[PDB]
Amino acid sequence: SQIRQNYSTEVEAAVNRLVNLYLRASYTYLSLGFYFDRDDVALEGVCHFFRELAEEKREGAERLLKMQNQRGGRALFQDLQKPSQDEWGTTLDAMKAAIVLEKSLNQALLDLHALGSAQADPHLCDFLESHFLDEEVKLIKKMGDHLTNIQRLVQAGLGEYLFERLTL
Amino acid sequence: SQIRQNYSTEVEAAVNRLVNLYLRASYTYLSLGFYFDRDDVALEGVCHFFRELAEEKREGAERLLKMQNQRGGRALFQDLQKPSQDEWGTTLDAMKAAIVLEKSLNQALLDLHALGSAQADPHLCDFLESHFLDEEVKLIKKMGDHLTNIQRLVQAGLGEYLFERLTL
Amino acid sequence: SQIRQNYSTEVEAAVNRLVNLYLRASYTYLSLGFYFDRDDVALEGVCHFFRELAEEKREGAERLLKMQNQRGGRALFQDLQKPSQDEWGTTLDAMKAAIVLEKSLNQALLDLHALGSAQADPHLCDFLESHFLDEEVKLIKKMGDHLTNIQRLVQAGLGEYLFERLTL
Amino acid sequence: SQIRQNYSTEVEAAVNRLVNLYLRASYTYLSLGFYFDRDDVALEGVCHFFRELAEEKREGAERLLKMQNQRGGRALFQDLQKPSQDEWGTTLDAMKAAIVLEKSLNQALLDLHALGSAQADPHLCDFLESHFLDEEVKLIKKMGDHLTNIQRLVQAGLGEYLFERLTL
Amino acid sequence: SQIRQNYSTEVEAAVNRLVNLYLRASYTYLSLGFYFDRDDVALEGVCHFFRELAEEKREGAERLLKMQNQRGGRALFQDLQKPSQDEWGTTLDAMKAAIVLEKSLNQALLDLHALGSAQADPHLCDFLESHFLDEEVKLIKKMGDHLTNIQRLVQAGLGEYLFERLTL
Ligand SMILES: Cc1cccc(C)c1O
Ligand SMILES: Cc1cccc(C)c1O
Ligand SMILES: Cc1cccc(C)c1O
Repeated sequence: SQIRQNYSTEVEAAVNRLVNLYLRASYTYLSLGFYFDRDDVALEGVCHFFRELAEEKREGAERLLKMQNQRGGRALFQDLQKPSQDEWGTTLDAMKAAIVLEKSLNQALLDLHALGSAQADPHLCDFLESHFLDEEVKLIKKMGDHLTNIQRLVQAGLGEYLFERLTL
Repeated sequence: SQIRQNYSTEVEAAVNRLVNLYLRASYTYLSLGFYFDRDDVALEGVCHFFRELAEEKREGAERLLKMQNQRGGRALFQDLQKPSQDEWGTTLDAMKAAIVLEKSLNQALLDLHALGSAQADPHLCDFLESHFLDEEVKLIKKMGDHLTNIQRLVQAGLGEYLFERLTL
Repeated sequence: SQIRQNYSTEVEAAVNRLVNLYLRASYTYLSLGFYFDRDDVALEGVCHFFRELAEEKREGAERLLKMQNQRGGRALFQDLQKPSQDEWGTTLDAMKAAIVLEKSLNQALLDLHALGSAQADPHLCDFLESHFLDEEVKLIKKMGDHLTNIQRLVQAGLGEYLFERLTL
Repeated sequence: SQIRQNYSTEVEAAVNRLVNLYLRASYTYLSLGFYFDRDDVALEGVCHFFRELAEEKREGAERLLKMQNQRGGRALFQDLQKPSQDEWGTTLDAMKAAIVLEKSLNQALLDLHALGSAQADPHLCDFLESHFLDEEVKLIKKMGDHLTNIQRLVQAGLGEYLFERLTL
Repeated sequence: SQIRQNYSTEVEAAVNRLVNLYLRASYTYLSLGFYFDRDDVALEGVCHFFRELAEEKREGAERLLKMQNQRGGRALFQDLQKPSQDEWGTTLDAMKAAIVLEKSLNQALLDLHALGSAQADPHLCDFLESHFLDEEVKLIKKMGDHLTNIQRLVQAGLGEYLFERLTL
């Protein structure tokens, strides 16, 4: 690329993999959202929480793709694997699975940052710090707070209703 | 009728029967509403939910009557049978009875649509699709969601109070 | 499902397949969009045209998923296959590939409509007519108009620039 | 300096050199701008593009000088070498020379960042990341996009006119 | 002091001690607040309640310091002892500890008032009456009300959630 400067092939590849991970996370949250919209589950606040996350994760992938082009890297897409479950159980099960998912994304961001540092690519490092690392820490804190409240509430049915009504 | 065109006697009769079914559904919801306004039941959100449905069902009947005249059919009214119960039990019992009622109305709409298709009466078919079929599907989904939440809540007294306060 | 009425397993399955097709179309347009954002392609109007389509196709998938739940069907997700190309050539090549893609989606909608009619499922039929069939016809007309203008313009470089500047 | 803390003489010197490079880049863009304002060149959008860059590069130098003082370093100025050309040829030639210039500035920023990291000077590192590195990547992407469009357009005279009229 | 009038050394010393007690109370509430912000505690209304009290107690200390200077006394600061606990248990435990703390501050205010009366220092007496005594009585009443509601609620987990959601 005429513009490409200080952008390693290793980082270019890792950014494409991270795009895949973000899109897959978006897909998982799409599945979570619509599961809570089932007439036999029917927790609308929970559905909204996960649909909003689907949107955030898609947006993250697009920001990565924009950056890939800004640096003169080449976007390469792979299949998006279907989410790991078809039914997501209780709000508690779902929030546990969400925190597992976010910790995996966070670890991928930290791995990519370490790669960037090793490659002396400060634009990449700052990009991740400025748009992704703090967002992940904030989101994981919120999920952890939600998990704690869900657990203190679970008369499990009543607790699930009240969390959806009064927190979400 | 000077205006009557492509409007079969079979559809004309079925529309009059459907008017009766809608008015009877309105009457049933009127009874449901005032039952929840009893001082010994006293669930105002539930009363409001059913009174609003009484109004929607009356409006549906009037839309059918307007259409009957637009097509040159002749409105014929029959007795409105009193609702099937004098007392409606718990919110859960009432929501189950509501969903039974709406599924019967939906089935009548689907039967009338099939009749219309068989009679090659596309204005009738579109009329039902445009004003009734989606409204019924949306309403049945909402009732199903409500039933699920009511069931998860039932300390049955506390659950009935909380559903009325926080959902309705 | 407590709410499920007149909703065949065949339609339920076909709706899940159509969701997959819409999401895959969204993914393809995401790839098309970012290809035109490459510094060595650099046709921003073209990038915007396809990114807007990625959004429309995602929205279509979500509308289908909402409907699946409204009817008491169960959303089931499959892998999203990566787009058919990694690089999309000229605007002309890309618009040809877009029209191929939209005609395939349109044909799937028409197949699902025929299935719905065969199953006497008028809510499904109306749903597709009301939210998808006319949108596809309008979009295919616009793409065809664009293809014609692109072809009349191709001094191919100058023509590609002018179409992007003055049409898109 | 009473305030100086963790600020190496090596970084202090490199910041003064970078100030010189930014001012020289401003001067080069001043020359580019006025060349495109010649009555026998007369591409006003091109003139405006480079005059705006002259301003951005001056501003960058002033931000560096402000930082030098904030850290207790001492600004030292050297001669500003005249730009490398007196006449800049076509818009294409000029945009190529601009991208060469920006890549040299970017490399100097990356060298200074590496120096900062080696000297464990995180304020310097963040300063460059926050005000300079992303601005350079964005600008180089825009120039690369412009170069691609210019190249696709070059009936070279007509292409140069159209790029100036419709892009700049 | 040129301005000092009717201001005993005993009151001057007692005001400095009360400043210390108010700052220590602020510190204790800072600790309480951040404990309820832990991801494994996660009661945000409780966190906010105590952080607001940290602010009120700091403000009280500053008002005392302002008064010390207005009277020509000399502010003298001592170490601020760390709060008595590192973890504060349940909301109930925390509210009990808060009421213990406020009763100790109230008693110190009453002791200082008695000292003022004994020293015939009416400005001091009025100062405490006008800015501190009624505020303490109001705050202790509110805490007592909160304690009663917390106790009536403790399904202890559900009760703690509901108090935080609906009272705080
Ligand atoms: C709301 C309502 C209920 C029963 C019968 C009639 C005519 C009506 O308007
Ligand atoms: C989940 C998903 C996959 C591909 C493209 C988009 C826009 C999307 O939301
Ligand atoms: C809010 C607070 C707590 C402890 C110590 C100080 C000085 C303070 O302002």
